[PDB]
Parts: sequence; C-alpha cells; structure tokens
Amino acid sequence: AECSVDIQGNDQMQFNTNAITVDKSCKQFTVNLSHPGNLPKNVMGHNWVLSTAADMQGVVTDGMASGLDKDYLKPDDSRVIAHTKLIGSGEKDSVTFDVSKLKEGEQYMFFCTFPGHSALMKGTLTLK
Amino acid sequence: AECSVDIQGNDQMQFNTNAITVDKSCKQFTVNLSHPGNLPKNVMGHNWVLSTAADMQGVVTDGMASGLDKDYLKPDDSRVIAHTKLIGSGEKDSVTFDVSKLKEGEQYMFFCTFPGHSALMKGTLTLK
Ligand SMILES: [Cu+2]
Ligand SMILES: [Cu+2]
Repeated sequence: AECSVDIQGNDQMQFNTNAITVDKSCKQFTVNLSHPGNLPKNVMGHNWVLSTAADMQGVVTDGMASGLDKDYLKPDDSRVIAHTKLIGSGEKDSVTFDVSKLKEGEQYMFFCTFPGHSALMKGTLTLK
Repeated sequence: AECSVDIQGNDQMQFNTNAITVDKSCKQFTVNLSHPGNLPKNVMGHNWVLSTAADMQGVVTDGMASGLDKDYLKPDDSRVIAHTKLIGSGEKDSVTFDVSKLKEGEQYMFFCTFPGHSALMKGTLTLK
C-alpha cells in the first residue's frame, strides 16, 4: 500500500474491491492488476480504466467499438485518466499515474471495458 | 409464435427475453436463436440451453470445462433437455424439442453456457 493498490479481476467478472482511495500526499499512484482465474484473455480478459463518473459510459461505448486488438479502448481517448492493458489468466499489469491529474471533489470510476463487463466490474476512486 | 419463439443474444451479454411459456397444446416447440451483434463466437458466442433449474449450475460448470470445440457443453449431458449450437455474430440456429419432455410443476431455466454469461443470460421456461 502507500500510493498503490492491488486488484484482481476473476473468472466471475468481479473485481475484488469496489472503492479505491488515493492519498493526497502521493505524488503518483500505482494500480497493480492481476487475473487469478483460469480463463483466457479472449473469453475473460480484464483491464482497469479510470475516468470521471460522467465520462465512463462514452469510454465504455467507444472502447467496445475499438475492439479486441485495441484492448477495447479507443486509442488516445482523452477521457481516460489511466488504464492497464487487457490481461488474461495468470497475467499481471501495472499503471502508475500522477495524482495531480485528480481534483478534489470530483467523482471517478474505475471499470473494465471488455464487452459487457462494466455492468459488474466497476467501482469508485476518490482522493483522500 | 405460440409453438415457437425467436430469441437473440447480443454483444451486451443479454437475451431479449427472460421468460418463455410453452403452451401444453404444442406437441413440439421451436427456438430460433440469432446473434445480432458484431463480436465473434470465441469472444461472445451464445447458445440457448434448456435444463431444470436444479440442473443448470452443473450444466454451466461442466459446459465451461468442455471448451469452445464442444460449444461449451459436455457431450451427451443427460441433464440438457434441448440446446442449440454456439453461434457468433450474424449466425443463427434453431432447435425443436418434444413438449412431453416437460412436466407441469417443475421449474425449467434456459441459459447460455459461454463462460460467465449465465449470470445475466438466463430465464424461465414454463409449461402452461
Ligand atoms: Cu473484465
Ligand atoms: Cu452467451
């Protein structure tokens, strides 16, 4: 912990946390995502994407349209604050981002953009 | 209609109906399944599988273990009353089964066995 969090996406399309707090003293913050299940990336791939709560739906919709090869994210989507790659069973990936890109008193959501998964795989992130 | 129903499973991992009623006047019943989305079968394939409610979990778990080559269904699973093939985008399939294989007073469930889909892709079938 301290400026990092570990999250897992499983074969039941669930993240193992639904809320992340980012300490305002952290200059940067790292998310370490792993996949503890046994299903492959094409069937049950997961990623972790951060946007404002207001931008989440447009990022999910355009992520689906980008497809498979683009890790279901529109390239250079300006609304994505940070995101991982899409990972399969047994993989891991991290993203570190600057905490100065987050405002106090704004609502953020993290979610997975694999088709259909965001209904279940989503949570809030807040500065503290 | 009445002795047949048209169902579709889309890219949002949902069926367009979650309850089917089979009139006891029907000697046979036909299910026509289509996939109106753009995702491929190995990423978002769908099938329509019928069993008793009590047998659904076992069918889904064993189905998952059989893999894509088996259309995610255990070969000659006696718990499956009827099923289609697994189809991808723009495909369709149809299956007809005998209504006397259903009895009144028993709870039946139709569902998709592609990994993870049955959490949302399921519904009741009732003989009325
Ligand atoms: Cu996911
Ligand atoms: Cu399905």
